[PDB]
Amino acid sequence: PLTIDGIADLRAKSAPIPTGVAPGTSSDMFKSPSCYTKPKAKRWDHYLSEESKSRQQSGLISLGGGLPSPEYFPFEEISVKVPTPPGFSPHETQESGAVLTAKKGDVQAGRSLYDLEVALNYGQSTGSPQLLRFVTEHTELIHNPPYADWQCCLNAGSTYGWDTVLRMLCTRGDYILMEEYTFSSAKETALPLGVKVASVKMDAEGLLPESLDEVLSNWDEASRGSRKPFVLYTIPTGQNPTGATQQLERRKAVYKVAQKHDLIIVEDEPYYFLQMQPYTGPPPASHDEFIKSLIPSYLSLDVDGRVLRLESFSKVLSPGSRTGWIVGPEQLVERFMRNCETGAQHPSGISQIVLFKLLDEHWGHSGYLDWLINLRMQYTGRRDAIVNACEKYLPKEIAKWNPPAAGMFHWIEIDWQKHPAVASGKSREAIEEAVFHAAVNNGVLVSRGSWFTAANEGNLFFRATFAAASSENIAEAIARFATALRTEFSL
Amino acid sequence: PLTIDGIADLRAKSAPIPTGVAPGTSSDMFKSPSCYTKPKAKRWDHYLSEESKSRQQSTLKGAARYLKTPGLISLGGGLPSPEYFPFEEISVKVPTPPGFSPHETQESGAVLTAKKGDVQAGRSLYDLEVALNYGQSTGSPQLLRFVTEHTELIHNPPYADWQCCLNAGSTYGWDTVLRMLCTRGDYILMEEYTFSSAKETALPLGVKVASVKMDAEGLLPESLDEVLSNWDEASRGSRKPFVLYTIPTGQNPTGATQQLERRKAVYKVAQKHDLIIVEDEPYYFLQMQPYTGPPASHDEFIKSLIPSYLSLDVDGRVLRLESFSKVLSPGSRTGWIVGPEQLVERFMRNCETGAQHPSGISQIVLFKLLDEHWGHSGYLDWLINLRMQYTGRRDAIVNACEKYLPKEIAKWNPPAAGMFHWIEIDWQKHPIEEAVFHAAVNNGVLVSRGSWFTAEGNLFFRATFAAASSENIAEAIARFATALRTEFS
Ligand SMILES: *Cc1c(COP(=O)(O)O)cnc(C)c1O
Ligand SMILES: *Cc1c(COP(=O)(O)O)cnc(C)c1O
Repeated sequence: PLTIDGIADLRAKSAPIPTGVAPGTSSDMFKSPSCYTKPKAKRWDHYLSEESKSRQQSGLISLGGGLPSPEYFPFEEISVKVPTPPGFSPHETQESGAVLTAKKGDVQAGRSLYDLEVALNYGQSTGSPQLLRFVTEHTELIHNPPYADWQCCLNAGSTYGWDTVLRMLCTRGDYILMEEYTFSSAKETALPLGVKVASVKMDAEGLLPESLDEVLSNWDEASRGSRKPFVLYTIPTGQNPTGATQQLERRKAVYKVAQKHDLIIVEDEPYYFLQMQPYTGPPPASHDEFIKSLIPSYLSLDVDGRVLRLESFSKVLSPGSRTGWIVGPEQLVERFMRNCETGAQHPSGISQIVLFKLLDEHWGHSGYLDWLINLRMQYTGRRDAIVNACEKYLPKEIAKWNPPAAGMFHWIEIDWQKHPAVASGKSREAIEEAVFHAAVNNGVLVSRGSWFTAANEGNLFFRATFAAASSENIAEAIARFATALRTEFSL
Repeated sequence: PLTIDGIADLRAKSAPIPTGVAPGTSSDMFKSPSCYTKPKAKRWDHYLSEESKSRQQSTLKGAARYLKTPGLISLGGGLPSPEYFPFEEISVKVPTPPGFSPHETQESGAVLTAKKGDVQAGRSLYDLEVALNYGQSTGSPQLLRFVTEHTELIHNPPYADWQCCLNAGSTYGWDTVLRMLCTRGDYILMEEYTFSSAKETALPLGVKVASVKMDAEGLLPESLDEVLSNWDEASRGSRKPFVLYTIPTGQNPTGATQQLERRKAVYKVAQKHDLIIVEDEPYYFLQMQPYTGPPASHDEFIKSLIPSYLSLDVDGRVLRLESFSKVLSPGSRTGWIVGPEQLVERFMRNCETGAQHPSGISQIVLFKLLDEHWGHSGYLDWLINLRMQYTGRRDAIVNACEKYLPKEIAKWNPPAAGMFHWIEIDWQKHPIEEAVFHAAVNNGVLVSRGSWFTAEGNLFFRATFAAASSENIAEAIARFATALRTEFS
């Protein structure tokens, strides 16, 4: 297996990076030999949409292509001030931060492997080799996929990733499998395409393998109006919005069912590196130790090559950058890339060169992992504050909650039936709108559990992130919400 | 009508720009009052696809609009605390108004700097804190105001409810209007010779393309009418096409630019057959001075620009695909669409469940250059410069052709706009096209084969004069002339 200490050698022993405009690359330029001793992935021809199968590809002097001259790109230099690994706080970066300059002629001047003229011009649909090498190495270091022909493709984000895998696998009048309570934007992306959602139940630890098996085993084309679904959308770590994180045992169990029913697993994992210690009343010995500490992903267990892993920089570095990637078997990744060519094309070149300078040249794999440890330490303090505030202010007779292990979401259950629903407007939805609107008026924003339902009126929940608000404000916000609850649940 | 000198006062008398994280806006917050006196666009309910009709407002993005009310604390949308973005300052060195050459910007360039806490320090209306966080599908209000103003000045559209929406690019724009206005089985209308990328974006959606004959000035109205009128008796198993894809200026790959008279003839035909006109205009500012063998001011420069389809859009049936690619940087992955509120809202919906918005890092760098430094003046100055650069490059390739290409078998008109030179050769004369491609590559010149661009007749070759040096432009043409002479004896 590839370790941080093996990367300098892998690069020495592998082909040079092409530093000209929009060069052909793949992950295969960057993968370690070990990868090719593993078996090949299963084929998925039968699962490709008619749209997706239809998609196709587009020393001498060239007057051939429509690439403009960098002369008429009016950016000579792009600089960013970034934290130097010791200190990662805004105060520390101001104090001791490093300035990274990307110049035109950087490649001629031997300064950089990513020229601003190249970053400012058109790119390929897989993204720059400069950034794809880091993403590929990162994928190998963290997940180490157990099949030979895995590949990364850079993205305009997981939102675009999900839209374009939905188009790749699904047709008008198909079902896909989601968790009881899922990401609203994921469902929001699926419906307009004619894709229906068959929900599968979950516990405090997330997706239940029994329910998944039960839905797929008990599937009748006639009643549902469509064929057995073969796509599973799931958030394994810090589930949106429950915050439930599957342990290794649940994931192995889920993978078995997917093997039996021949499912493609789409793991959307934005908070994968936000795994914290379990909450208590009130450190990683090495980078190998930190990586070992992370509960393994579906990609890690992906013996069959049936997994698409949606990764993003949004919850790790910046949602603004609109930069992510997909990890999957060559055949599906190749299909995704064609959709990018006639769509988003690639994430912004300025986004790519700023990320590459920080991740590749400055931080490296060490500095990046150092930053994710700090992000783990940060979100831990915030996780404690929201749970401490919840039980010190919230009415325990009306509100119930499990403290979360990973993510930035807190799931609060509300006994909606312990409020005067005997007379007048006895609609669970009515108490919901009331409880939400009563919260803004006492000055707190929360997410309505009903937005996250994949589709039944039982208990009601509220989603409360501990990422959005200043650490000091976390306590004040829950109190404000506690007050709202008491008022609304009163005379 | 809105002019550059009208802008400072439109701003003074308008609402404050929202400097918060992921704020709600629309062009309707930056459009001058004159717009609202004009009539409204026609309704497009009957042209909206099942997919697009079916789309809905993002409940999270919609809930973010709550972040506006002050002293309100958020446990809602998962937009991270700025402390978890490791970019303190982002700086960019760009040219001053007098000199735009890379060498001139090296010597006299300005360094614009975007820092976290700039909006609290009163340095700019765009905080890096905001740029680096999630944004709404329309793009940042700071960048959207500039593009909306720019759209008013240049095109100043003749209907009330026109709107702009920021973009991942014109390629992403075309992807989303095709899904918004087309279903499996339908036809769309494209020029006989057209952008290969535009045709490839449509084929896998099950959309067929109805070709329409061109001349030296582009799309022919009598051919468009003929195709659509003939649809009544000769349907191709599908309903009459209502979408026209058109590149009016420096058309790819012909280089044919429709003049105002030609755009007026086409538009009248688009009224008769109630067509929606999608005008892909990436080379609109690559318009050059006429070929032989100085735009006094901004006010003169805008006079000399051929009016776009949007400028004649009285019905509101025009969707304009704009991009910064051929004027600032293709790498920026930042464009926009202009159209009636109805289709732009549907466009915006799909963006929310798609690309979402152009990179915030792309947006703050474009806004800082365009709004804070150059201004509309500086940008027009830069566009005039661009005009003059491409003029010189157009000259170079045409001069070469007139000096090397054999008139016996080679025919060519000079381009008025864009970066493409379109060469016509008579195949019958030589002792069939594959033999002309490879032969020329044998002399070490590469050109693009016309057959690659079909949506019979004479054979053509597209030669771009955008990138290569004045030296290599001649050389390359000379290498072609000799290869053609060898193939045709
Ligand atoms: C926040 C979030 C996203 C956002 O992805 P981008 O890369 O920012 O487009 C996607 N999926 C889930 C589950 C999220 O929570
Ligand atoms: C170059 C070009 C574009 C540019 O598209 P973006 O995705 O905005 O870069 C669009 N249309 C045509 C016809 C082009 O030639």
